[PDB]
Amino acid sequence: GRDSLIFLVDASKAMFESQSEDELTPFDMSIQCIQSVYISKIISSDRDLLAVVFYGTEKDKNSVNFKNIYVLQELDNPGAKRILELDQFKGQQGQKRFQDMMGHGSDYSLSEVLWVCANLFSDVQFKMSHKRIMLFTNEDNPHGNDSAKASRARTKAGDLRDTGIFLDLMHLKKPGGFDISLFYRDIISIAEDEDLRVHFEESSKLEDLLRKVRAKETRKRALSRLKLKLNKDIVISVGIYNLVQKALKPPPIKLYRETNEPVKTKTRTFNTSTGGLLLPSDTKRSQIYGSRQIILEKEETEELKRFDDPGLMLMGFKPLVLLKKHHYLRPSLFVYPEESLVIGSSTLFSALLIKCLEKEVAALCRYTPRRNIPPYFVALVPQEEELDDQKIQVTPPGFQLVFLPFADDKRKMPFTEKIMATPEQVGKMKAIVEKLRFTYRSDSFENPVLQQHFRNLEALALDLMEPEQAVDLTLPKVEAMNKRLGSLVDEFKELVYPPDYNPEG
Amino acid sequence: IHWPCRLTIGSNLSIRIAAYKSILQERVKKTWTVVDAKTLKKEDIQKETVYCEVLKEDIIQGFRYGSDIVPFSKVDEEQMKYKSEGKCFSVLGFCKSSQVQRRFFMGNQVLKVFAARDDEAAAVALSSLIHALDDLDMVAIVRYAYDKRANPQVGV
Amino acid sequence: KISNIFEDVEFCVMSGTDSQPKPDLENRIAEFGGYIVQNPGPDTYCVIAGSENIRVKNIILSNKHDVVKPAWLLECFKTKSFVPWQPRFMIHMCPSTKEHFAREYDCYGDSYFIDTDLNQLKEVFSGIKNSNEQTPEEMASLIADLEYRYSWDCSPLSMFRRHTVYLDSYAVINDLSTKNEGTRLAIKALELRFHGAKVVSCLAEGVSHVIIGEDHSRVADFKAFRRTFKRKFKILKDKCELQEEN
Amino acid sequence: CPGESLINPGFKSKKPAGGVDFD
DNA sequence: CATAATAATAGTTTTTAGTTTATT
DNA sequence: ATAAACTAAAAACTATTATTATGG
Repeated sequence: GRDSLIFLVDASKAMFESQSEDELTPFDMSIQCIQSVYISKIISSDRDLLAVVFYGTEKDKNSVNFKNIYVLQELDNPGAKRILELDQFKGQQGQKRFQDMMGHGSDYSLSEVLWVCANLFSDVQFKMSHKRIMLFTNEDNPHGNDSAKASRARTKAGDLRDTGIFLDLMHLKKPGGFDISLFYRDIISIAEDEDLRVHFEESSKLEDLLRKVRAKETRKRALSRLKLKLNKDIVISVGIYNLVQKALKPPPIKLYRETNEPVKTKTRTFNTSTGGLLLPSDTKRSQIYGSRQIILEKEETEELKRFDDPGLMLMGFKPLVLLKKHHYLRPSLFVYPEESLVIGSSTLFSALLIKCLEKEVAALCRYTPRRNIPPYFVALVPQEEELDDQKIQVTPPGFQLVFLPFADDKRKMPFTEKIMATPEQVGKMKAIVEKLRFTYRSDSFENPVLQQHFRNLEALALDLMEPEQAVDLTLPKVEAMNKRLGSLVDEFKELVYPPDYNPEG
Repeated sequence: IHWPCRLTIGSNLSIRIAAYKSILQERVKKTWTVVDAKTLKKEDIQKETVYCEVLKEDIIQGFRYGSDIVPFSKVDEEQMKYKSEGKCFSVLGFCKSSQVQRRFFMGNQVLKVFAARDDEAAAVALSSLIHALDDLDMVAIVRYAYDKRANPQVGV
Repeated sequence: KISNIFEDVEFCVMSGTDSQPKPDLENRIAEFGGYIVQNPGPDTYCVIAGSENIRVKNIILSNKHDVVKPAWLLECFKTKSFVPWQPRFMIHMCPSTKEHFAREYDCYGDSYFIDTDLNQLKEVFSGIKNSNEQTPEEMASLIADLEYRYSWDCSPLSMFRRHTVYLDSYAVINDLSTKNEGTRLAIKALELRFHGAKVVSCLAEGVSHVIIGEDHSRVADFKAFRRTFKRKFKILKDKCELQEEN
Repeated sequence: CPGESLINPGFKSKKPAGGVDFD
């Protein structure tokens, strides 16, 4: 399903007071957090729905007509209109604009607000993979005053937990600190509770909430529910995944000049010689070799592309040592057993994984993705299950399908004669590399092209005056490298390059 | 082609190099010709993209921003496009050879890198670096940019 | 329509919410029959510039549009007559608009045909860059020449800041370094830069005006260096602290 | 939940991008 | 040759292989 | 001779609808 997240924000003057006016009020900074969340969701999940409500405010807005409870936006895909609506209250005097058009001061029932957000959840006609609600305050004293309403509120919250709603609470700015557990000590749905101090901290996890992460993060689904055939009949359902996948820009949309309507496009194939109109059955494909213009149908081409049925044809076992690094064709894929169609597939898969790990060999297999495709030989490397220090499976157990190139996949290169160098120069390079050595992490970079693309997208979506500029991590720290090295490069250059070498020419 | 370039380490190093496609995807350079089934003529065939009806001068390109649609002219995108530099191939850093896994091998081709054609000192520097990296179990992180319109790349 | 003047000209109202909310401006344009387009067409003569956006910058870079402030178009509205384009709401303009303003004005809003007033002169001047960087004497001579050619010497300020007056601001003249308290030499120097007579307290020949200063004890010096001078001292009287330039 | 992006439930925590860090 | 029926079909999104157009 | 996009993405997750095994 999707994710249901509702940002629940008080309006009872508990967000307008500030420790100092140089620091953001508990209100406006929450607005910035929510807007950042909207942006991140736009980047990540279009199909999710998010809502924002206000309670304790003087007026109200909700179908249940529960007073002092005003929904600002309902469970919907994020929209720039919503974000700018928040922005009009974001920052200084944005809370003043709020007071002017919205106001606050009244009390509420947390039972009542829980009822309202439960109504919001019942409203959506779409399946939610998660039931998240986000509460913004620094204070639990309103219902910390009366025990009856507090008991009713906690009973309602337990009920909503029974419904599967996961309540989460944030530490908000307060001069007297959050001072937790005045009401909220066990009224929080938590999978791992570790907060019991007064927590004068003005934040709990607001840093990443404000952090603009740029990723799509599509939900997991197998790239192919293929069948692994050992010989012809020992077949198991197997799941194939692109454990990594080069992301690309969203395609452009054809819009009108004045109304920006998505333009319905149609490319008819027609006889220009007679001005008539053609049909798919009315044309024939051709390729001319030498004096012969060979004419075919496209279909005939498709069936001459038919070699093997979709599946896996095990071709044998080759030791992992027999693999050349430069023999790479296209990014590898992950292999996982599936019991959906073949039961016992996972037991056999585990047996094979352990055995290939022992004997240190790869199962070379003839692979056909789907019909009308020439099967390819691919090496399946037994991929272990790797768990981090947190025992989180960082590398799943399975197999690594690497594509084995064919004879033509290479290209003849105008090689050059082999030339050696002095071992002193080798030591110079070793020392220089040691100077410029750096620890590698998988997520160490982003595509600056796509980054600035999203930056521009956000700017126009927010109709900004000027876009934020994406930083290019891929740009080297030339000054830092010169600082690290010194004249080692000059020494090696004199060791190698005579004092007439043209750097480029 | 010959792709002459410079391996750039900091600013103090610049070595003329020749890196070509070693392993790559294959496909014929001659594609089909959809001709008529009756006169076997392609010139009689014709496609006609039609926008509704309007011409190509009534249309712009747009982009779906979440729930919202954004007008975005191609001139504006080119102006705001992050533009890198062409034929610049600099080194980004040095990380352990064990740190990297072939599971993250991107692209569809394998590029073998030589030094400049007939540059003895370039070959000497290349061999010295090769031996150093080999003895150190060492792999080099580099930024690849083919031309001005090329996207910058991070590769091993 | 009501004012068909705005019809037949395509307007890219990309931001109007600067004076009126942009939809309201679109309503006014439509009621006047103007063509509203959300993207700048080739026939979009002018673009209404409300709030500032990157799209504004693109429009500026793309020399195809006329940057129109909403206030100027509000003038066109409330007048019920289409105001001609002018360079005080206009930021980025087509070359046709460039030559249009070079014709109707001197590109500053100062016309070549229709006379000036206080307001347009002030606006043209302020639009011209702030211009005070040269030496005081070069511009002093320029002011003097303009006053001679234009009969502008009639200013009450015309006798202590630009040309031909001599004084004693130093205990010894030809000695530009001596300074003694007990008089208003500083005040005399501060005055010598106001009305239009040159700051001179050195032995000079071509100087025509010699004036006894507020340091009247240097009448000895005034007369001693008067022998080196070719001009005599007058009985002294802007023009009345201790002065005779008449 | 530990090791999970609370922004994207069912998705692991997203580290800051970071860059080259010489050793 | 009738009727509380029932369920095997289908139709939405992803992500491969077709291709321009400069690019040397 | 094409290193950006060439051009349309072959594919399941997760949700429904007409079948009839039959009810009579």
